[PDB]
Amino acid sequence: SNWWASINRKTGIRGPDPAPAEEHTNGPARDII
Amino acid sequence: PAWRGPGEVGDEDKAVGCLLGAAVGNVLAAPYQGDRHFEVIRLRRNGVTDFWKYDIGAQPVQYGQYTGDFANLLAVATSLSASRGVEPAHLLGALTRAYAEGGSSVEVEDASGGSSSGFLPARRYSPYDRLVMDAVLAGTDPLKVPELAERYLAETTRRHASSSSDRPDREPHGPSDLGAAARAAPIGLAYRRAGGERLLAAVRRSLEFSHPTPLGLDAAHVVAAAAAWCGRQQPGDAVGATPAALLSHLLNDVAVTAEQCGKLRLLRDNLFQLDEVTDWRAFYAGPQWARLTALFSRLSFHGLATAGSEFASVVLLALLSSWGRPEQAVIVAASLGGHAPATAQTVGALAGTLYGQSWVPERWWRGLGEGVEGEAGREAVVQAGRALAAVELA
Amino acid sequence: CSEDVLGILAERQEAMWAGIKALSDRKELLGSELRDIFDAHPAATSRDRDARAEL
Amino acid sequence: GFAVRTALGEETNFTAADIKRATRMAKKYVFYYGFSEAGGAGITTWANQPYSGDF
Amino acid sequence: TAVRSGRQQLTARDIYAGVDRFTQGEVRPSLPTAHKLPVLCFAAKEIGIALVAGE
Amino acid sequence: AAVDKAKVLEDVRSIISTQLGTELEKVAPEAKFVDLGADSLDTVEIMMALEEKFEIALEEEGAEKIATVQDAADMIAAQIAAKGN
Amino acid sequence: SALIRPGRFDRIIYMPLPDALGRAKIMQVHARNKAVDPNINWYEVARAM
Amino acid sequence: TAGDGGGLVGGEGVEGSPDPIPPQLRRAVSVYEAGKALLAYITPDYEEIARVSVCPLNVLTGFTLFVEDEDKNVNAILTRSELEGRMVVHLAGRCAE
Amino acid sequence: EAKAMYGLAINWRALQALTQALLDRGTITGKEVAHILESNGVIHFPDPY
Repeated sequence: SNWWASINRKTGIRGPDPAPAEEHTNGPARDII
Repeated sequence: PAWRGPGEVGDEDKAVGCLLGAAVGNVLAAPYQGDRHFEVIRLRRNGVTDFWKYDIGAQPVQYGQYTGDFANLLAVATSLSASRGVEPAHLLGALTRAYAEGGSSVEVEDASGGSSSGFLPARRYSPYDRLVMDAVLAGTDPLKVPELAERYLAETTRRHASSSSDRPDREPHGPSDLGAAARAAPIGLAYRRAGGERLLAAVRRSLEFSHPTPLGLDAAHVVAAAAAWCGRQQPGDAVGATPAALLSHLLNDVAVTAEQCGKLRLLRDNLFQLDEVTDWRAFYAGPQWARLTALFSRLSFHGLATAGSEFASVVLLALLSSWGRPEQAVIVAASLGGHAPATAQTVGALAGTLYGQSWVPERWWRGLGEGVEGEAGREAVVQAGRALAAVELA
Repeated sequence: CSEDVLGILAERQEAMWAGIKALSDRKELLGSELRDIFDAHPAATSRDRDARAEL
Repeated sequence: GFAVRTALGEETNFTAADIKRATRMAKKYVFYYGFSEAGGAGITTWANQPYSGDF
Repeated sequence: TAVRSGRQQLTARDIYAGVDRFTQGEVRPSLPTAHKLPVLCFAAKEIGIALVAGE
Repeated sequence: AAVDKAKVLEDVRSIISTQLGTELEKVAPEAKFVDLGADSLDTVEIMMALEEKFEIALEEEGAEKIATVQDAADMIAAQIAAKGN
Repeated sequence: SALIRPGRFDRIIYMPLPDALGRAKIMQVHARNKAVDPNINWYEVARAM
Repeated sequence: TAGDGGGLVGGEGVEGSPDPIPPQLRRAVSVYEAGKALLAYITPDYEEIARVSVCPLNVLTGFTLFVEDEDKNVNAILTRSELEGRMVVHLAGRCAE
Repeated sequence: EAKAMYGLAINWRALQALTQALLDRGTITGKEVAHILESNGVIHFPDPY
């Protein structure tokens, strides 16, 4: 629609699509190297 | 309300006014050829409303002189009135004549002694039209030179990378450009009562040697059809003379190609109407001009209508937005830069062949008189417009 | 000083365009030719709407 | 610079080279030579006198 | 310069050319004319300085 | 690692076309292998031609489950992906 | 300031830097011996250099 | 990268540079470069794009190569419209990310 | 920044398409960028201000 009409800088900037929160993690050692 | 002025216009003043409007449009928009609309409205903060005297291009226009586009238009009109119809060899000879006189040439400097002499005309011609109508003089054939051109003007070769054709330099000047659609108002007016398929045969004959492509022919066809439509009409029928009428009439019968129909539909359902402009400095910075420029940028690429479809769609926007105000429409068309001579000259041709004669301001007539064309050229135009009102052999 | 200069230049627009057009052709001018060109285009005797807006 | 801006209708970096020069002179107008009205007359409690190029 | 000019009498342009070959420097290729911007800007600079000085 | 699936797909299509005798614009990215003029003892010849063109070795189980030129291209892209490691 | 007096060195001539076409020609010739794909649009490559 | 500092290469195996450059850090670089090129395309009279690329020399940044004409402003002119367009194009990457 | 965000917002489809193309090709040319962007319906800017 016109989601860009309701873009607010105070309350937070976010696109339409829901939070691509993909992540994975090894330990700090296997991450550094 | 709309343009009233006189009553219902006749059928001779219509034609002479179409040629006169084409003249004033080309002469007024000549110096602003090849620049964007923000640049034009920043150089002319008080509006593009008078003949410019000071031009500093590579081939400078002089005060009160038209370009090659109107030369071709009027030569088509005259030669047509001579052979009483669209006969290819006749008007092609007339065109090479208009391209020949007054000109000059330059020689070369090549190691082995290679000689590709450059002929410089006395006016401004598109490089593709220059090339094709000097290949005609180069001795070669008149019918299959487009096939040499489509593959000659292919300096684009690979154009490896390099994204937008922003530079008019990388835009496609060739068999599908605006050259054909620019000279199809007088043709479409000579055939206002002849039938659509006969009209199409005529406009196809006038194109065979330069614009064989289908989309260029479609552009020529829609502009000629608009010319004929407004020719048959009268400026007083507050129901017959409406932009929606002309646009739907175009959409149904004539518009056959895909993208042309898309642009026409887009122009149709987003069309709006400007109110009367008296202060141009305030109009050039308002919501209305901005909305119009937004639609114009939709209808083209970065404000440059090189392909015939973009050209014809832009031509209808400038004219249908000032319904009832022809001079305002030709000013708005010249204010958009790009191919301003061609766009504004076609808008003026149509405004003339619809409204007639009583709308050309006195200052533009006087400017045509005081230029280099002078009384000779001015009344040559009015006379070629008079010797067009009734010619129908074959 | 800026206001004074900008008030000088936004009266002689015709003379400035005549000068630019002349200089674009020959790429060179002498002060006497420049002076006569500017003389050919004296400033406006009165101010209309456009002149007032520019000023 | 103001002429380029009044011809084009848009700012440029040409002004960038003008005002620099002018600013130097304008300071020398106010501080060193005492032409302004900074104080009631144009006498100012601080000025920057030049050194010789011999240094 | 004058003897290459097909003449023998020194003209103003000729002594001006000599002063410039030493005061300024050697000649260089002209400004491109493919776009209006360069020559328009530089010529407007020159004609603005000249017109304001004359006024 | 990072493989350009576009080039691989183009060349797989070209190889299939040249192998069967069908024009390149007819073999669609999802056209199966029996409908394009090939039996069972001819999907193995085009497998051999694919290996010969790319100079890689096809895994065999993944070759038992090839049905669309897209999956062929994807198998080949996965093979070329894991080459140095 | 000595070798500039009349007769010794009286004429200076200026060689500019090449352009799109100049660079195109320059790179065309330095490659006659190297291995190069034939369909190289040398002009376009010189446009970005 | 100089005497020490560093922290920009991405393929050396040392404690600084991870070996395969994790995927969540490739999505971001692609989004960045895509936003920058998209804004440089729709801007009237910007330079022209010759080649967009991501991860050149394994560093964690993009690289867009711009062809420009030396005869529109002969190595000397800067107008206001051009500077504002450049500002917009340089913020586009962060904004898209 | 307001202009940058607005122009990325009204062009969401083209932005995601070009992002995918860059993710799966690594490099891309100006003609390909033009084609990808025009295939998804970009909405240009009217002026650079």
